[PDB]
Amino acid sequence: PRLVLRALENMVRAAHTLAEIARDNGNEEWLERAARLAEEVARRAERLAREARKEGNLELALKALQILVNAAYVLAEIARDRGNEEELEYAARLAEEAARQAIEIAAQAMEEGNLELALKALQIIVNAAYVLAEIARDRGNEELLEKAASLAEAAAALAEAIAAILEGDVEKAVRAAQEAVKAAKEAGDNDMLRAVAIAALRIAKEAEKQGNVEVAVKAARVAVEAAKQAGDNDVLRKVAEQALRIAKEAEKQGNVEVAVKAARVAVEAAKQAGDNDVLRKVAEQALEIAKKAAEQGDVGVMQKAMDVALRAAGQA
Amino acid sequence: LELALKALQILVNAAYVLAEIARDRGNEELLEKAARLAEEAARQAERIARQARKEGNLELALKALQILVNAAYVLAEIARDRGNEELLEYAARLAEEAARQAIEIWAQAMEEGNQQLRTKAAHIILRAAEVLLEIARDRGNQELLEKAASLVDAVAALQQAAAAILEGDVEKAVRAAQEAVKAAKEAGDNDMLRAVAIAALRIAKEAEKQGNVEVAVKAARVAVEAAKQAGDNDVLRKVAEQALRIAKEAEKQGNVEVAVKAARVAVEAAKQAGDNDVLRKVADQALEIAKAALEQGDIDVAQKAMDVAVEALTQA
Amino acid sequence: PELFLQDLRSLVEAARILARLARQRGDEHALERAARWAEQAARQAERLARQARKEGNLELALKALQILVNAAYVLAEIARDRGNEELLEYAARLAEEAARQAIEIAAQAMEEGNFELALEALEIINEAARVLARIAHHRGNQELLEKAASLTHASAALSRAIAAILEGDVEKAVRAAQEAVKAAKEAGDNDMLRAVAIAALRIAKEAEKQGNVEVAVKAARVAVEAAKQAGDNDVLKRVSETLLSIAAEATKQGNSEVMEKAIRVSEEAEKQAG
Repeated sequence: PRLVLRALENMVRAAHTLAEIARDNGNEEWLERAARLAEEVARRAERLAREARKEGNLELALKALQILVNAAYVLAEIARDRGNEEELEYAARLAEEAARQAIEIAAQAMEEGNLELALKALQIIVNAAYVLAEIARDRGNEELLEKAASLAEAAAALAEAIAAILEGDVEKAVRAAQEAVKAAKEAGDNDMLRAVAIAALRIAKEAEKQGNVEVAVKAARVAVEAAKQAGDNDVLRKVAEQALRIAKEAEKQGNVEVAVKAARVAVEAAKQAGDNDVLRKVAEQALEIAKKAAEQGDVGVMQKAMDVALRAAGQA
Repeated sequence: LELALKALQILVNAAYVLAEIARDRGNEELLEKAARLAEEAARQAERIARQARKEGNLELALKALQILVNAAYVLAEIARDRGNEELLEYAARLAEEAARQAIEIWAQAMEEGNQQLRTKAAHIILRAAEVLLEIARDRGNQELLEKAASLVDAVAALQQAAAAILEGDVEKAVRAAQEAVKAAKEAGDNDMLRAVAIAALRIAKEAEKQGNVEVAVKAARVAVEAAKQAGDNDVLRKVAEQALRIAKEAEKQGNVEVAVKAARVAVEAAKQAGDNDVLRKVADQALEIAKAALEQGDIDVAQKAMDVAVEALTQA
Repeated sequence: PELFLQDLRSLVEAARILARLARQRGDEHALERAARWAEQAARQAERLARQARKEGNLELALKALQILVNAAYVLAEIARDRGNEELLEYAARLAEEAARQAIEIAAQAMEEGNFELALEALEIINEAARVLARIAHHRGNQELLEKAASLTHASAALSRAIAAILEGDVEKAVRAAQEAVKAAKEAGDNDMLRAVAIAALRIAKEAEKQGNVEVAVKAARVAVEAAKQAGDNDVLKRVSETLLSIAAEATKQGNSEVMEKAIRVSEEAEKQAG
C-alpha cells in the first residue's frame, strides 16, 4: 500500500517538474512523456481506488483521490498550454468520476459518523473542484465553472457545518447547510446532493442527543430539500426513520406542535418513496401524535395532527 | 477541538478558490459572500484562540494562530483586488492582535523550554509578516511594512539565539542579541521586548555554569535595556534574583569588576521596579561587593560598589 | 537535534521574506544580510549532512538534505535578481553535490531493499533538479536543463520500478528497468547507473524468489548493461555471482537453455570485471 501511493505521488512530482522545465524551453517530447506518465498514473490510480473501495481503507482511498487530483492538475497544465480540448475532456471525465467516488466515500464516512474522513473527503472534493474550475475558465464552459464552484462551496459549507456540529450551535450548522443545499442545487448534481442529504442525516442523528427537536425538524427540512432531487428510496427511508425518531422525542417532550411538524416533514419525504410499510408506520405514529395532542387538550394541534395523519394515510 | 481546527484549516482553501472563480467571472455577489465567510472564519477561530489562554494547551493555541494567519490571506487577496482599504486594515489589525497573542506562546515556550512550540510560533510570525507583505505589496504603505521588516529581522536573531542557548556559545548568542535589541528599540517592540528579555536571563543561568560571567553581564546590559524600554514590572523580580546570583558567583570568581557592572545593572533595574524588599536585598549585597573590592584592594571598585549601595538604599 | 532542522528552515523562510521586503525597499544591504542569514544555515547544514553519513540515521540525513534544496531555492531567488554568478556557482556546486550524496544514500538503501528510504531519497533527487533548472533558466546553458531533467527522468523510472516490485509484477518491473536504463543513457551519470544496477540486482532477487528465472535473466541483462556502461567492477562481480544463482535456480527448474544463457551473461559480467 504505502509505497505505491508514495511512488505515484512522487511520479506526479516528477511529471510536474518535467512540464515545468519543458515550458522554459519548448521541449515537446518532455511534455509528451509527462502527459503519458500522468495518464498512466491516473489509469493505475483509478484501479487502485476501486480496489481500495473493496479493501475498506477509506484513508488510502481518499489519498489516492488526492493523487488523482494532483495528476489532473499536471494533465490540465500540459493540455491548456498545448491548447487541446480532448486532453481537458479526459481530465474532466476523470475528475467527475473521482468526484462520484469521493461522494460515495463521504456518504459512508458521514453515515458512520467519522467526521475526520468526512472532512478529508470534502477537502478532496474542494481540491478536485479547483482543478475543474481552472480547466473550465480556459476551456470556455461557464456551466462547468458552476459545477466546480458549487462542488467546492458545498464541500466547504458541509465542513463549516461539521465545525458547527462540534461547537454545538445546531441552528448555525443548519444555516450553513441551507446555503449548502442551495449552492449544490444551483448546479443541480444529484450525487453531491446525496452526500448533502447524508450530511443532513448526520446533523439530525446528532440533534437526537441534544433534544432540540425544533432545530432537528429544520435539519430534516434541509434533508428533504436535497433528497427530493436525488430520489433514492433507501436515503428517503433513512430520512423518514429520523423524522419518526424526532416526532417520537417531540411526543416525549410534550411538544406536540413540533411533533406534528416533524410528521409533516416525514410524510413529505415518504410520499416521494411510496413505500407502503413506511407510509403505514408513519400514519400509525401520526395517529399516536393525534392521541397525544388530544391528551394535552391542544384542539387545533390535534386537528392538524388529524390532517397530517390523514394525508399520510392518503398515500397508502 | 482537533476536528473543528482541521475544518477551519480546510475552509480557507475553498474560500480562496471561490474568490478566484468569482473574480474570473466578475461575480461581486460571490466576492462579497466570500469576504463575509472569510471574516466569519476569523470570528469563529478567535473563540478557540482566547479560550486556550485559560485552558493552557499552547499546541492548540498555535494551531488557532496558524488558522488565523492562513485565513487572513483570503481577506487580503479579495480586498486588494477590490481596492477595499477597510478590509485591508481589518486584516492588518487582526494580524497585529494575533501577534499580541503569539508572544504568549513564544515567551512561555522559551521560558519553560518547551521549544517544540517556539519553532511553530516563529514560523507563524514569519507567515504573519508575509501576510502583512502581501496586504501591503501593491498599496505601498511603508508604515505597515515597518512592522513586517522589524519582526522578521528580530525573528532571525531570536531564532539564532534560541539555538545558541542549546549550543553554549554565549558570544554567538550576544552577537545575535546586539542586533535584536537594536531592532526592538527602533520599532517599539511593545510586549516583544519580553521575548528578547527572557532569553538573556535563560542565557545567564547557563553562562554561570560556563563561568563567563563577563559575557553574561554583556547579555544583562541588554536585559536591562529591554526591561527599561518596556516597563516589564514583576519580571524585574526575576532579573534581580539572577543579578544577585551572578554577583555571588563573581565574588567566588573574585571578579569584583564584573560584579560591580552586574550591580550597576541591577540597581538601574531595581530603580524602575520600586520593589522595596528587592532594593533592600540589592543594598545588602552592594556592601558585600564593596567589601570584596576592599579585600582585593580595588578601592575604585569598592567606591563604585558603595556608590551603588547608596544609589539603591536612597530609594528606601 | 530535532529542532535544528525546524529552526534552519525558519532561517531559510526569514531570508526569503526579508528579500521580498528588501526588493520593495531596493535594499542591497538587506540582500547582503539575507544572503548571510541563508549562508550561515547552508554551511552548517552541509556539515550536518556530511556528518550524518557516519551516524547512519538516513531519515535525519535526507531530512537535512531538504534544507539544502530549499536553501538553494532561496539563494537562487536572491542571486537571479542580484546579478552575482559566484553565489549561483556556490549554490550549483552545493546542489550537485547534495544530489550526488543523495544518490549515495539511495544506493545504500536500495541494496538493503529499504524502498521506503529509497523513495524518500529519490524524492530529494526529483526536487533538487527543479532548483538547478530555475538557476539554468537565468544562466542560459540548456545543457544544465537537459542534465536536471534527465536526473529526474531516471529517478522517476526508479520510483516506478519500486512500485512494480511492491505490486509484485517482475515483468512490469523489468519493463520499467528497460525504461530506466534508457533514461540513464540520456542522463550520462555513472552514480545514477549504479543506483539502476543496484535496483536491477534487487529485481533479479525478486524474480528468483518468484522462480521466474527467465525474467531474472532480463533483469540481470539490464543490470550488466548499466554496470558495463558505468564501469563499476564490484557491481560486475555481484552481478556475475547473481547470474550463477539464476543458473542454479534454472537448473532446479530443469531449464538447460536458460541456465546456459545465465552462464554466458555471468561470463560477460566476469569478462567486463577483469
